[PDB]
Amino acid sequence: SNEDLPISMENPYKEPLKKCILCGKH
Amino acid sequence: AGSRLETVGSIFSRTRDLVRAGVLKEKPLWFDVYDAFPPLREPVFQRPRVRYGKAKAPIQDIWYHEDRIRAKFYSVYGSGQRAFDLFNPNFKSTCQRFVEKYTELQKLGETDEEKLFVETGKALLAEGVILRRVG
Amino acid sequence: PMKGRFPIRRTLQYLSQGNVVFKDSVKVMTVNYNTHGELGEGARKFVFFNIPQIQYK
Amino acid sequence: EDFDTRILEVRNVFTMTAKEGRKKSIRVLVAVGNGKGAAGFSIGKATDRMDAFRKAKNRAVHHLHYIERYEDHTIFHDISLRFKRTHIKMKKQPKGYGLRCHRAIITICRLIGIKDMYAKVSGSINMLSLTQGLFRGLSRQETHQQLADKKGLHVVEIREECGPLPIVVASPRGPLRKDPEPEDEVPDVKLDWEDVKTAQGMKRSVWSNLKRAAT
Amino acid sequence: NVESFASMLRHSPLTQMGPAKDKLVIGRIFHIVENDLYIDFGGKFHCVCRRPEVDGEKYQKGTRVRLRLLDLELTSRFLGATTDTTVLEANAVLLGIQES
Amino acid sequence: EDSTDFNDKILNEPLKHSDFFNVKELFSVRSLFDARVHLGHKAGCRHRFMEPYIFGSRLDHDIIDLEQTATHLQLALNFTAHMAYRKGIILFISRNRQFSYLIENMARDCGEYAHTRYFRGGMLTNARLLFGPTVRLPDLIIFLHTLNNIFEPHVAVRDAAKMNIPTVGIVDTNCNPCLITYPVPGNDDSPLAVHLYCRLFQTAITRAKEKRQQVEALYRLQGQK
Ligand code: FES
Ligand SMILES: [Mg+2]
Repeated sequence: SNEDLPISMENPYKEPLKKCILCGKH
Repeated sequence: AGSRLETVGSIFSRTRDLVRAGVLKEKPLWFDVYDAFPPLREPVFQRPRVRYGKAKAPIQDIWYHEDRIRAKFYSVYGSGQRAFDLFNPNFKSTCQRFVEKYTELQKLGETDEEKLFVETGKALLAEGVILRRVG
Repeated sequence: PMKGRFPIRRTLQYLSQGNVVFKDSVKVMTVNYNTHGELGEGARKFVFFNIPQIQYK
Repeated sequence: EDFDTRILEVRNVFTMTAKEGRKKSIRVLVAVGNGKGAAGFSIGKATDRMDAFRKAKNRAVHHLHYIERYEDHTIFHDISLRFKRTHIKMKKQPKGYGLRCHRAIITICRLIGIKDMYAKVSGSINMLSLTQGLFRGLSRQETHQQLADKKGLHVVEIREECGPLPIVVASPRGPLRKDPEPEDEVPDVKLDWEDVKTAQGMKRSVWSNLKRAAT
Repeated sequence: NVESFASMLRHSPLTQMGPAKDKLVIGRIFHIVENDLYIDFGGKFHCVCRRPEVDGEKYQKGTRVRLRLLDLELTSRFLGATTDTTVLEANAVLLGIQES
Repeated sequence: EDSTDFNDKILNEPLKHSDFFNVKELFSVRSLFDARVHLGHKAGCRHRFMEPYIFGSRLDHDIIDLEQTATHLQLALNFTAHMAYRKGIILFISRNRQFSYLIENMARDCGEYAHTRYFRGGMLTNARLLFGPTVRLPDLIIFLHTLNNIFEPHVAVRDAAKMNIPTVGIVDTNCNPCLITYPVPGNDDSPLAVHLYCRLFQTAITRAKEKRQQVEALYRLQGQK
């Protein structure tokens, strides 16, 4: 159809979720 | 004796009907123009409702294939120290210059992503572009 | 309003619209049907819509 | 001059004031109409009754509804609606049936120009909710031309007096569909137990179908 | 061969900019009230920046300046609100003047 | 005898043409795009009745579909031009104080009327009391901003409908267009968008008034001879 139309996808600029200072530590 | 029931129909329907009933002796100055060139939607009052349960708005997020290249470029090299000029309709930023070279090399048959990204930076450095990695 | 879906089924006019009047030989009619499955859909509607008309006649 | 005004309710309302104590005012409901589909209603408030009459009737002509009439004598189809707690069920009727409706509905129907209709009011019988519900129901009815245009099919009227003759009452102005309307073997429409109880001869009321003066 | 809206939007600098947070843009002072500078930078809403203490007199109507964008429109939904409250202005930090 | 010919050659002839005033030459999707007309508010401010006119959301910022704006703007300008041709009273209304001065000047220059100030209760629905029994109300109300300064619909939108006055209105993504006769989805905030709208309506109105004089003058010269 048309090449310049928007395409469906997930936010590429989405920032990673923030983590607590103890995330992943026992 | 125009009706003031603005929530019952539209000014056109209320005016047309009262003209038929003989309540309005003369048609208003705008009626003939509306009839010849009506709006796309008839202006009828509607009450806005909040959505509930699983109802969602049909508005989609606007994304482009190059947005993936822009997200990586900003992560690797950050925002360029050059300032955006959003007044110039043909402005090209360092990111856009990177995207255009990245697109050109992809059309040359290269398909790897991590390799297609490193070769693009070298091409710009050869052209004199300043690419200071953030980290 | 009348309770239930398709309240038309609970009217004398609807029940008298059955066209199946069994011969005197017929004494018992058993209906074996399945609650789910696309191939048993007609039998479910038969139980839902027409068994009342058959029994009425 | 073409409009007639009718009173529907005159009420003495009272508010309490600091100095004067129990204060008396008049609340009036009036309906206006020209007998040709244009009709409206308005509330009037004043300390004196004649001032309430003036305010109500003069205001109502600025809030007129247009009501479509089938053959200029009845409604286009049965109307069943609820306005707040007042239920109004109206039935389209043939000529000569007269207005067999709540006395207030009779008054309003004469202002609109409806000659033949049955109506039953159930639930709260409040004059203002009855009047406001009545005008809502009558304003929101689909005409035969609107039905034909919406579905792109002919609207064919069958009369037992005229036998099997098909009478086209409305045809779509735009293109005419070629696909017949689907014939659902059994309609999933909600029925009123009162209508079903009556059609089955089970509704036994000493007050129904009583002889009354021409309305 | 008339350009479509979808094409204009794809190739617009505002679209190509991506997220606005921490993006350097060039603005223009169009209105001044005391020491409050109203600066347009190509977006829907202007930003309001206080006159810098150093070289304050250099900032005049028409002066082009460098900004670091934070938000194109300041909006937030507060307790009990059905829609977001908007102040109808962008959030940006005035860095200095742009010179050639 | 002569009136039927007058109304037929002057009042009914323009109504037989799709664009009698050639208002499509006044704007283009590119001209609207350069004026930032496509820029809407953030998604959190979106009004439900504006979803049909929204192209999408670009990073939580709604984009107005200029393909629709172009068609809606064509109708609004065409209607506005025809009402000016018929010598209708056109009233511009907006509470956006950034553009009050601009809008008041645009009205005076085109020979029309502007109301950009606080709107007092009953200017339209109680005009005879406020102005006099013979006061003539506007035949067309053009809203360059449909919201008041507390982000609610301007009271004149409802009151214009009550008085059966057609309304042209720029409707942003946070506006309610249900009662606006000829709504035009477009950015109402950016000075470039607002200035464009004023140029377009000013030009449409000025052209239509000049056309009315041309047609009348020709109709008279031919009448004598
Ligand atoms: S954020 Fe706390 S465990 Fe991951
Ligand atoms: Mg806006």
